[PDB]
Amino acid sequence: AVVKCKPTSPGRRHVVKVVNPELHKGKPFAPLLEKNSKSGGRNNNGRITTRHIGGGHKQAYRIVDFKRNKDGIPAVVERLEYDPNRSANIALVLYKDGERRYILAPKGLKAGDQIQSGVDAAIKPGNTLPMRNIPVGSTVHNVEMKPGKGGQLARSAGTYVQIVARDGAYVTLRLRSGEMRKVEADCRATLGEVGNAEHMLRVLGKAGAARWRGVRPTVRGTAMNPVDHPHGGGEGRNFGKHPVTPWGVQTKGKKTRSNKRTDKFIVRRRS
Amino acid sequence: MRHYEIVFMVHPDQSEQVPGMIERYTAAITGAEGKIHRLEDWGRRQLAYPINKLHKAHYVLMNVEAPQEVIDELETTFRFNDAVIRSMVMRTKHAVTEAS
Amino acid sequence: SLSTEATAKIVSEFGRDANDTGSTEVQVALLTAQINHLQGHFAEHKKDHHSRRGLLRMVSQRRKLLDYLKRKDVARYTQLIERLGLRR
Amino acid sequence: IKVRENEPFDVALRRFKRSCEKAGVLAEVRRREFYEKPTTERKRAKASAVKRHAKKLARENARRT
Amino acid sequence: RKQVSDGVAHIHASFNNTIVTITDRQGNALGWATAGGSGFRGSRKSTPFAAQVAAERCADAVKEYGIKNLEVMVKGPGPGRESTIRALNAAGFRITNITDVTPIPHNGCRPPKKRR
Amino acid sequence: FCRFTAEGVQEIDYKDIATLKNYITESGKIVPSRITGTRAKYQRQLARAIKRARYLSLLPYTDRH
RNA sequence: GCUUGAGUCUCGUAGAGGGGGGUAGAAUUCCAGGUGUAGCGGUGAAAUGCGUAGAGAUCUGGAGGAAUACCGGUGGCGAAGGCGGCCCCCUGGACGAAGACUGACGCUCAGGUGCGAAAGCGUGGGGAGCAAACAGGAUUAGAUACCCUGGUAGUCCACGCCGUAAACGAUGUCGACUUGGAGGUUGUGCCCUUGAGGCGUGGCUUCCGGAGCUAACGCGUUAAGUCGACCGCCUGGGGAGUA
RNA sequence: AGGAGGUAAAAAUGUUCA
Repeated sequence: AVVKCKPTSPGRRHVVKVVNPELHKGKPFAPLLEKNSKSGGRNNNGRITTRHIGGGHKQAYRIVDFKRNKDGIPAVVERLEYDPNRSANIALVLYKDGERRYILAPKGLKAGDQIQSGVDAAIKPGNTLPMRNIPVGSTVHNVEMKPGKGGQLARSAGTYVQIVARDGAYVTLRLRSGEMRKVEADCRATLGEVGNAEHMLRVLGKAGAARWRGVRPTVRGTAMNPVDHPHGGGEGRNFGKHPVTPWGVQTKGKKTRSNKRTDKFIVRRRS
Repeated sequence: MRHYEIVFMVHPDQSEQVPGMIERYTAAITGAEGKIHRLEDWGRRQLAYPINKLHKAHYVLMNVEAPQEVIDELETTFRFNDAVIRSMVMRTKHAVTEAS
Repeated sequence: SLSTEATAKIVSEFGRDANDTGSTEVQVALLTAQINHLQGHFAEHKKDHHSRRGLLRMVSQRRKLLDYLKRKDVARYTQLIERLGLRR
Repeated sequence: IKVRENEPFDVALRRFKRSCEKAGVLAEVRRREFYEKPTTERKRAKASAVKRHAKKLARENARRT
Repeated sequence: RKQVSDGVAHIHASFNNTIVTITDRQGNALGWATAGGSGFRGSRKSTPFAAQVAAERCADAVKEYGIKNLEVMVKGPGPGRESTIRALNAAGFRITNITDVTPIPHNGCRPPKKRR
Repeated sequence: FCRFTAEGVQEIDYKDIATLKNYITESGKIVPSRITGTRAKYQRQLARAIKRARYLSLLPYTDRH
């Protein structure tokens, strides 16, 4: 739910917290954890390739199972955990044979709900099965793009894809962006939308709130000098140029889609 | 318990496999104390208009008397089965055992 | 909704016999059973204003009957209220 | 809707057209939504109709025709 | 050429025009003629007489296909609709059956409010 | 001018398309009670049945298939 | 204490009463392809616009959103606002039937609380059609209007807000009594279903009218008639339902 | 007797008093 804080301090005045009074409060499951050192947007050469990235709170990576290999084995949701690396909540699931795994948390999911995967599985939020056994018009998420790849599309909080056609060996999916793309029907998918759909209603309120998410100050081009940004210059706020990136490429309306090998899979482009 | 008169048209091709469906459903129903009334199979008659193409569908009437938790699984099986086409259920009004 | 068998208990529970159902104690007990039953219908849905008017109608009907019972014989009233868990 | 007669017609005689819809409702969804005027022309429709039959049972004055 | 035998005449008679289109049984168009194509511009365009010449100019221009008999499926209110089927029958074509396919919705969309 | 089950008590059935087709015009439209002389009560049961029969495609939504 | 006030229980009846989740067909727009060819569209006329990059028309398939033809009627239900394709689930109220039961718990009700068309507002979606604003084309003395081509918010969905309408039978609520006629709609009892019924007994409702009432118009057993109970409100027009 | 289809672009103003 959303709770607008009381303005007892500037910075706490505009904060809107998305609280979930049912997430596990204790420490996460140790076996399914591994360190995750930050980069600061720097690569092999040590140069800052992507800007506005750095600082932030330390966060441990939780090995979330997207592949969903366990078939013919029923599992029960143990508890709902918090995942700092993701936008959505993750659910700690316990299998019938004693194996615990973290999976993305679908919408209607409480601790105690039973789910399973495989071609055998039924139609219920949380079940994973190949898209050729799913009824046309269904709402799925965490969709694989290649058989056994893992699950690329619709895995952010409150997102989902929709099957619009199943012509032959190819399932036509309408992505969240409003783009229809063909995917082989043997790729697995999980039924339902992704949880923590209130994520969008969250308002940070403080400049520091963005700092611990790992974001850094974004300086505008107009504020810089000609040698720093194609915009720059100006003795008293002058623009007169054409909106470009810091590298001269025209932004604000110029397409950069150039794959050509994946153009075969795209039916209707995003608009 | 309430009375229902569940009807469902089924694919012509799977018409040769329709008896398997009729007894499979009643198994789950009577397993849940669902006493039945009719089983008026009308056969594969001509349709009025094209229903997702392929005219002359196969009609099957059931007229079941079971509680609500029994039929709800049944409707979900109808949604997720490309054999059955356009199925509908109705209220009681004292289930009958006639009228062909 | 409280069908015939559900109400069959309450009339024989608060009345002198299965025939006497018009008694004030029997009525208030009946309305209370209906109200608590309807809390689930209004737990969710939250927008059924037309039926809520029906609910609030029997809520006041209970209050009108409770005040009558208190003014007529406070003894039975003091027995009734703790038996149903009400009266703030 | 589909008049044929098959062999000895030589003419239209499609009376069904003036008898079903093909003019009334088509020249009704032609324009104007109203959303409420139907109701006032609903009541005015029989207001005129009931006053015609009231005087149909009261036309016996004399009129000397 | 291809020489077709049977066809169907589509008569789209609306309030302003009465575009006539003769197609084959499968739906593929062969030839067509309009009231506004044979001159008749303005007020005379929305006239049953203009529908007459629309049928005449569509009676020919399909000679290379040689249609013996055809059906008529009229559409829309229009001022023609019945005067155009007359000129098409008196032209020399065998009318088997006449049908009406006026597209009336079941309260699909909100029609205009125009015309005050 | 003619009546129905008002005297010969019985219920309308959506399955009985033998008699249901007698109450609708061949163009797939329900005929008004002012012409069939049907009792208002049964007309409602009739209409509910016609709509149910159309869903089960035992009756045409329109004759133009 | 009693029962004609009021309420409860048993069995049924009709119903766009309300909330939630699915579903169907016609139609409009759009998208792709085939056939095919100079117009199409629009109007009082015309132009903008669309079209030889091949539209419109026509045929097949697909994608969507909204509204539910016929039924449908001065019909029904709801406190009012208002509510209609179909289906299921949760659920309110009214009415009739023959009895039992409680025993004045009743009526009204300042303040208070709730619900409350449309437009409008906030957050997130959706967006076919329609369409403020806006644009162009016309008309015109002028036309930032009427008309035409387009078109954003909006209209639709979820959750909150606003609390206003000629929110109108312009008629406050409850109860009692006071000649009739013609219909609709929804139960039931009795007699022979002796044949599309007949005579009564209730609910609701439409129209016409007597006494009476009213300034008149008209209302007229759902009264604006004859009385009683309570509440709200008015005190010349404008200023002003404004400061 | 019972229901439908069709029938007007544009035309501003008139001193106060009797």
